[PDB]
Amino acid sequence: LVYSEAGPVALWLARVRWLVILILTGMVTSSILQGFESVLEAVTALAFYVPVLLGTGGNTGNQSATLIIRALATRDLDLRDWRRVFLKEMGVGLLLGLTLSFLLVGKVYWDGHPLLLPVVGVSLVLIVFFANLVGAMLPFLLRRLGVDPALVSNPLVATLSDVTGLLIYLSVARLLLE
Amino acid sequence: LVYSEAGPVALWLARVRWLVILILTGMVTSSILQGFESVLEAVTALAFYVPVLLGTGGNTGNQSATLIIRALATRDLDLRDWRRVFLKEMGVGLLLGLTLSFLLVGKVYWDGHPLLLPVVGVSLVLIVFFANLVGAMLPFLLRRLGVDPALVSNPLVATLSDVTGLLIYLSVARLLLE
Ligand SMILES: CCCCCCCC/C=C/CCCCCCCC(=O)OC[C@H](O)CO
Ligand SMILES: CCCCCCCC/C=C\CCCCCCCC(=O)OC[C@H](O)CO
Ligand SMILES: [Ca+2]
Ligand SMILES: [Ca+2]
Ligand SMILES: [Ca+2]
Ligand SMILES: [Ca+2]
Repeated sequence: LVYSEAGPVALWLARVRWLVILILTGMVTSSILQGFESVLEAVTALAFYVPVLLGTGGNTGNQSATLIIRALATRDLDLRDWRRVFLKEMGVGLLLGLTLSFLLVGKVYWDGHPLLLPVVGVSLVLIVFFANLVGAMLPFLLRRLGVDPALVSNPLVATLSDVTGLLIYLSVARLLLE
Repeated sequence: LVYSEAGPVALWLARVRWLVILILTGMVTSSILQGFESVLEAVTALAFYVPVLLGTGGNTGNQSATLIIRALATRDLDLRDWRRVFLKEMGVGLLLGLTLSFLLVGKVYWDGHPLLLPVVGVSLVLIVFFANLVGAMLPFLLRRLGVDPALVSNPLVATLSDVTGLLIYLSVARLLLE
């Protein structure tokens, strides 16, 4: 509760379960990556861009969730507006996806991996598009369920976007490279 | 400003630069992975655990910062309390590191990469330990610096923990595997 009067063991016991749920969920990514071992081995450069893609997804979603949590608190939006938020946000995500995808493809050209120009460009557009929706809809789901985002919203978006982020990336990679 | 009366283009134009700043910073991770291409080549399974390790780092650090941002706002702590938070938090981080390390090491055994058991296990302890300190100190650093931690920290911790997290993991990889 009160940090100034909490000891190491006390803080450890207060924080541990939430991180443990997050890592147990987090391990699924390693299972997904093992299933794509052949493309990873065939083209080593595929591994180079996993953090940037997943990270850009998580940034997009947490920016998205932060706006929605704000609009819900100020009663600017209500829970019935999730149909409207969804339809508008898939426009914003397309725009953000193409924009950021343009930058990252330029980095792949600089690195000189022509086989990965379509793989990365397609993936980030889809990753940003989908991570944007996940961020926008979590505040609605949590509020409908009596949960306050502060502790929960940010790592939930990050972990969701990592799994859906890999699933998109390696699938596009398996398709275009094999 | 107000989400309900902003259109897709307005929403994109208002969000784009911050995401663009984040991805240009994020590209450093790909350069780092390229500098370790040989260790990536030596053991394909190394790539399998990059999202989990970096993801667990970001979770730990953002949990830590949220606690500190709370204590500073409710003024249980002020900016001068930073040495004690540091000394206390390196106890909490060690405990959190050993705990999550035990879980992730168990997953590496399940995946059947005995050769990677010490590399991953050691790396997660270091990643959790340092990311926990980073989270606790940014609210102190940001406030002393005329920045409000609340608005920026969450993607800030995520990007720091990805770079430092990659640097720890791959370095441990050459030391034990090369
Ligand atoms: C003490 C340590 C406990 C942690 C150890 C966890 C064991 C694996 C389960 C992971 C659940 C989440 C990820 C989904 C798991 C997919 C399982 C898998 O990898 O199956 C491949 C296997 O080699 C075919 O027999
Ligand atoms: C595209 C299929 C969408 C359905 C998939 C659901 C899974 C989560 C996704 C969005 C909902 C987020 C949860 C928000 C809870 C909303 C409450 C609701 O349904 O509101 C409409 C209105 O109130 C009734 O009259
Ligand atoms: Ca290879
Ligand atoms: Ca992340
Ligand atoms: Ca190889
Ligand atoms: Ca070679």
